[PDB]
Amino acid sequence: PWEECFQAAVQLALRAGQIIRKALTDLVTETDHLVEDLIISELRERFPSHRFIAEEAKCVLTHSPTWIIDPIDGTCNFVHRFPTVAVSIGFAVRQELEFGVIYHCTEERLYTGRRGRGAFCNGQRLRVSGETDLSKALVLTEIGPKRDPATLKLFLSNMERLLHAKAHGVRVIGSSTLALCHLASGAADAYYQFGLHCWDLAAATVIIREAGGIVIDTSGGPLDLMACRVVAASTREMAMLIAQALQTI
Amino acid sequence: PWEECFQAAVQLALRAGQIIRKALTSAADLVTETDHLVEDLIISELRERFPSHRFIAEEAAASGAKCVLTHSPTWIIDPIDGTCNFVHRFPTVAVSIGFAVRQELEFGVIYHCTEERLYTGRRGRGAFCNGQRLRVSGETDLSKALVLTEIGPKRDPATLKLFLSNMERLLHAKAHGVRVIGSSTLALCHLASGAADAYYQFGLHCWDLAAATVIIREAGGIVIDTSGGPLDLMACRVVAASTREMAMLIAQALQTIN
Repeated sequence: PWEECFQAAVQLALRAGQIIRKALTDLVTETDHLVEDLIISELRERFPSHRFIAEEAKCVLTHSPTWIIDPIDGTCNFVHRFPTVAVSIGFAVRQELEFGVIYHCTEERLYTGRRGRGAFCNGQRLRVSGETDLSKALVLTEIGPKRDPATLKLFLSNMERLLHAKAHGVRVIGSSTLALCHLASGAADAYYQFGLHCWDLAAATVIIREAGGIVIDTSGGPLDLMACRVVAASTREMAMLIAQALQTI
Repeated sequence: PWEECFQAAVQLALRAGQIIRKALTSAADLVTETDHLVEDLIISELRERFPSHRFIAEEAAASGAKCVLTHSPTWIIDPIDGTCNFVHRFPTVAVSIGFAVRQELEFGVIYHCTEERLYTGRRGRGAFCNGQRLRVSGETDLSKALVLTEIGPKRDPATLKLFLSNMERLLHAKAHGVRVIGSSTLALCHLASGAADAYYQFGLHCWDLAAATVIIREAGGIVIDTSGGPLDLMACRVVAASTREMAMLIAQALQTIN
């Protein structure tokens, strides 16, 4: 539940970070297998008692020390060579998130956060924007990798309401973890999405909160990992305003 | 005309890239300052070195309506593309300098400020990025298509419901993905590099697509009008794919303002 395993996450984040980096050079998904295997394998060895949740009834979090990982977030980008793919390694214990280590492979940024001990990216300490005016917010969001008839109106409509509140703008970059990190750094003021598995927000959650940001459920309430839905923002006013326009549908 | 001018294009994209990159370290106060500095820094030097050249920029168009490309040597400029990103320190802003002659796009030069990516294109001389020669993906199935689009700066049921409908139409086809990064120039350089397959937008100033057009073309891709016909700088709209099929498949999806 601390340091010894946190430094384990950083290097592993780095090793995998190095593995897909020179590999990013339609199923190169073997890279997914090489980086996960390599990470879950070295962590299972060094910490046998620990549990593991990751893109293997899914995000059932116990109270025992567990690891939530995403071998390579931004796989659709990776395919097309579109520079935005990360590695997420989140760590829980007592059924709460302890720390997070996201890694931007291309641009080489090591976003990391730890419960109580602040958030950081390659040295510089992170701190969210603090925006509260929806009309000044840069909102990031993703689209379910799953494409079926009506799971659409939740994208086009959500985007619709949010878009009229006078959002200064809207992004979609093909990577929830990285989008979440833009939130922690301050480059964005909010994020929302339906359909992101927990291994995408476990790491990013400790990071954002350790930078002053908040992470709740799409419905104004608290974050629920088993939900596959989240709404994080710079401030509470912002966050609530987001869950507002947001349609639980 | 072409050598002295192109190298001038580079020097300035760069210098400006430089003065902007530093700036990314308050309100929308400073962006406007930088936009004016960069703009005045770029324009005043070219007008001095080439006192006969014409300009298609944001700060000329004061003439009401604009983007009228004559036959004389003209510079299409965008001192800062991605100013909203600039405001929020979202790492995606560019400087763009296009050059036309005989009413044709001669060379493009777009600089990715933060990522230090310097894109250039020259009629018949190939497209590049930091030395690396560029080439489009050549993907042809809208189902494996990574598509890019941007929403204009304006917000009104008009230009809004349109964006959504087009988005809907594009998602209606099995488009493998959609990206919106807050930069049409950079969105376009990705199409030219192979990192994306298509792009489309209604309401984009012509200075945001002059340089970018030479580049996508010189890389192997095609840039056409939203209706599927020939590109029209006066239309403020576009479709750009890696293949003519991809291109028509996009225009096929969307239609126009009404």
